[PDB]
Amino acid sequence: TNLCPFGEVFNATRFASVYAWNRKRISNCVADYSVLYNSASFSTFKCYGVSPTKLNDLCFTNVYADSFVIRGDEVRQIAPGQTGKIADYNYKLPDDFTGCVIAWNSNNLDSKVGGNYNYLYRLFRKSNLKPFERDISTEIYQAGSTPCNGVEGFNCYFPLQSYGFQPTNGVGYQPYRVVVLSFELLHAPATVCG
Amino acid sequence: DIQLTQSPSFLSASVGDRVTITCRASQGISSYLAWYQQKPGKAPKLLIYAASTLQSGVPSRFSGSGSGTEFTLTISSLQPEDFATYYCQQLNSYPLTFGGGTKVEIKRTVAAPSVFIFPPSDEQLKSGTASVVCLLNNFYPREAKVQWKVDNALQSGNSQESVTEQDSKDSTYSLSSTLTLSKADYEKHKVYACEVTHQGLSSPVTKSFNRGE
Amino acid sequence: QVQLVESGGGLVKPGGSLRLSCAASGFTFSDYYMSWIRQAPGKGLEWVSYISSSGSTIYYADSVKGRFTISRDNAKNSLYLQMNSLRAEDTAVYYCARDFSHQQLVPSWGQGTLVTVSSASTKGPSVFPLAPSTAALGCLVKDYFPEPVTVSWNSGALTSGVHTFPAVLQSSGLYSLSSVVTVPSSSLGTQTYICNVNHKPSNTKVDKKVE
Ligand SMILES: *[C@@H]1O[C@H](CO)[C@@H](O)[C@H](O)[C@H]1NC(C)=O
Repeated sequence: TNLCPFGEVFNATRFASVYAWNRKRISNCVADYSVLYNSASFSTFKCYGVSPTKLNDLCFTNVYADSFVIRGDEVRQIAPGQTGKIADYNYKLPDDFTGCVIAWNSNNLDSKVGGNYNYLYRLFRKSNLKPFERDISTEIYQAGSTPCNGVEGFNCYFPLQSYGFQPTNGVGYQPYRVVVLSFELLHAPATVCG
Repeated sequence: DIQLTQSPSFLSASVGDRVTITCRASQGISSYLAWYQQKPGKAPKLLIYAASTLQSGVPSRFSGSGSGTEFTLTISSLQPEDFATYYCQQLNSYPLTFGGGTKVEIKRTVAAPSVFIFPPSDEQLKSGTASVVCLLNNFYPREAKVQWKVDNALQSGNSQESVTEQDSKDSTYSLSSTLTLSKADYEKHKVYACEVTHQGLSSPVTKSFNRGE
Repeated sequence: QVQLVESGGGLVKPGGSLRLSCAASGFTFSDYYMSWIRQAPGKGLEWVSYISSSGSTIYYADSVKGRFTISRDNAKNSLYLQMNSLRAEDTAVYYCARDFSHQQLVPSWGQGTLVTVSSASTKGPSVFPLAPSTAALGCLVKDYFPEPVTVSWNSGALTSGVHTFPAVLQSSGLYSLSSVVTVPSSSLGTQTYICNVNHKPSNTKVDKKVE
C-alpha cells in the first residue's frame, strides 16, 4: 500500500523554530526505520522507549514527528529528564517518552553571513512548559517589578531571542536540525508498520 | 513616549558651588535613569546610571538620587571643567526619551579682553578678498560689543564673529570678529581699527593698523 | 576598554542614501541592546531606532520609520544604520550607544558622525596666517564645505594657549574658521609655529608656517 512520508519530514527544505516546533501526523503507511538508522549522517540518534532494530517489526496507531532547529549547546536537552532553556520554555519530552530523537548539524543550510535571524527560542517564560505544549505568545516579558506597557525596555524584555546563526560560529552555537519521533498506542488499529 | 521634564534650562554658578538639577518623568520609571554630561559637539559621557550609581572614573562630587518620578543630579563642589549641558535619559520603555538638558556656566571675577588686530596678510589679495580679524582674548563675561571702523567710518554687516566656550581652566571666553573686504576696498583706505567695549574695561579699547606698516 | 567607534557619515545629496557603522570593542556586544540617536546642531537628543540584543526585535522613530533600516552583525561586533531618502531636516550628528545588557543598565556612546544633507559640492578651504604684530599669532581657514575642519598647532604638540573658534557661515554659503594661539613674545625668532588644517571631506591637509 502506502509509504510513510518520513523523507518529507527529514529532508524538508524549511524547518520551524523551537518555540513553534512543527509536529506532523504520520499514519496509514509503512516506513523503514532500519534505513533511517543506516544513515550514519545523523550526529545524534537516541531512542528512548524502543529499539532501533525492532522498529521495522512494530505497528502503532499514530506516529508523530516534530521538527525544529536549536544549537548544539542545546542538543543535549532534547531528552527526557532534561532541564534547560529549551527543555523548560520551548519543547519538553515527558518521562514515559517512547520514541527517537534525531538531529544533525545544519550549518551549511541554516546560517548566513549577515546573521540568519529567523530561528528563535523562548528565553523568558513565567513557568515551565508542560510536555509537548506549544507556546506562541509574544507578550513582552517582565523580569523586574516595574510593568511593561507592552513595549521593551530595561527589565521588560521581548520573550523571543533570535539565534544569531553565522557559519563562522563555534560548534555549540551552530544550528542543529532536529526530528523527534513519538510512537502512540491506543485502542484504534495500527497504521504505521514495517 | 515617556516625557522627561528637566530644570533648570540654564544655571550659572561659581566654583565650589553646589549645582542641583531635577528631572521629572511623566510616569513611574522606578530608577531606570542615567545622567550624562555633554561638552560642546562631543559625545554625551556617562556620569550616573540606575538613578544613583556613579560610573567608574566620574569624580565623586557628582551624585544621583531618586526613584519613580523625581530625580536629581548634584555637583557638591562645581569645577571650572564642569561647563557643559547635562541631560537625563529614561530607560524604562522605548523610545528612549531625554530630558531638556541643563546648560551650566562658570562664574568668575571680571576679566579684561586683550585685543589684537590682524591684517589681510599677503595671500588673500592674490584672491582679491582681503580679511581683517580682531581677536578679543580671554574675557569674562560673555557679552561684548565689537565695532569695526574703516577710516573712522562704521561698518555694519560686513563683519561676522564667533565665540569660544569657557576655558577648562579659568572660564574666560575669547572672540574673533572677522571683517571682509574686496581687494579694491582694502586698497581704498588706510587706517583699519577695532573698537572693543567690555565690562572689564574702564574705557573703549581700540587697536589700529596702517596699511603699509 | 569599552569603546564604540562610529564611522561613515558626511555630505549626502538630498534624496540619496548613506550607511553608518559602529565598531564595537571592549565588551560582550551580543549581550547589549543598541540604539541610534541623532542630535541636530545645538538641539536636543533625538532617539531614532533600536535593535534587540539578538536582533529579534526592532523599532524606529516615527521621524524615520520605513525610511531608515537598522541592523546588527554579531560576529563582527558592528551595528549598522542604512539611511534612505535623506531630507533637509535629517542633518545631524548621529550617535550609536549601548543601551543595556540583560544585567548591566550601563549606557555608553560613540564619537558621532556629521551627516550633512544638502546639495552643495564639497570645497577645500584656503589657509592664511594671522601673523604676530606677550604675542598672539593665528590661522585663517576660509571658504570650505561641508563641515568639519580640524586645526592643530605644531602637530598637536602645542595645545596650551590655543583658541580655535566656531565656523562662521558666510553669505556665500561657505564656512570660515579662525584659530589663534598666544605665546611667549621672546620665543618668537627661536621657536617655529606651524598650523595644521585637515579637511577630510575634501582630502585637504595644509601646513602654513606663521612668521
Ligand atoms: C535525504 O536525501 C538523501 C540523498 O538523496 C537520501 O539518501 C536520504 O535517505 C534522504 N533522507 C530521508 C529521510 O529519506
